[PDB]
Amino acid sequence: SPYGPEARAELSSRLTTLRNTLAPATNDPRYLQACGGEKLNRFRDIQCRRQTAVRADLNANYIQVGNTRTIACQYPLQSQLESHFRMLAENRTPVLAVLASSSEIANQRFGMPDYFRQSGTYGSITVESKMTQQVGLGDGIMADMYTLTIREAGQKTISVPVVHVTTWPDFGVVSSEVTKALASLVDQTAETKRNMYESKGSSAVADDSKLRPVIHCRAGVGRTAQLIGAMCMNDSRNSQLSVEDMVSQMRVQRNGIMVQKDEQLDVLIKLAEGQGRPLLNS
Ligand code: VO4
Repeated sequence: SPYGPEARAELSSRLTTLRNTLAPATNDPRYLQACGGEKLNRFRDIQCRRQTAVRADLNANYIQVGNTRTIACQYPLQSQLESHFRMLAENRTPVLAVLASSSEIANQRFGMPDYFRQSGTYGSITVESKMTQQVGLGDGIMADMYTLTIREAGQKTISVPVVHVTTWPDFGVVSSEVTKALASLVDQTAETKRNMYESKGSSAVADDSKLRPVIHCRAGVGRTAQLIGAMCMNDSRNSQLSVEDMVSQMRVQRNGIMVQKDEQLDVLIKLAEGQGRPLLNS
């Protein structure tokens, strides 16, 4: 009954009202507007909350779910790549989790540039990519890891760990087990990198807008939100945070579409159930 169909129908009812409420109007002041006609959002109706936006020219948002601080974004457009790399380096990114699949990146129709697996130059920024480990996550899903080295004349050179999930388990107990394994890997990768910065006395440790994990799929609202939900449930600081609370917080801080599909919410419900974590606010 706490996790039964009645409770799930009530949770879905609240979250649907919230999505409808957050739907962008034309020139909505809640949302980042493109200036001059340059494409900002990769999808028209998947917009970027202005007050938590990381950069004026990116579809990317600071997200805090309970105590867990991240950045969720869309897969950068080709025109956004230099700005994207500057965000990653400025943030001192302890891990970048890419949940777009290999076959989606390869599909040129999608306009997803292969920016973390290839070396190249983007304006004055130079990027080197070195593949490191590969970690199985269950049911044949694989994470490819990379060290992404970002160089720019007169800027501190920054190296970003990358966790690339090459295919995705859309639904089921499989998705739930794999998500939990991915959350642990991403959080472990970030802790190792953050520890390095702390051991070198980096001032970035002081700034809570910095050292955040950066997560994106294609739109940054589906697979991305399912991962962020799992990571927040892995944080020992977030006891008694409800699934309602955590999805509502994601939606107010990025857009109403966070947790896009019923199958993604149901993974989050199952993880909460395994923890005895409440679904609803009382
Ligand atoms: O690349 V996602 O369509 O599951 O926001």
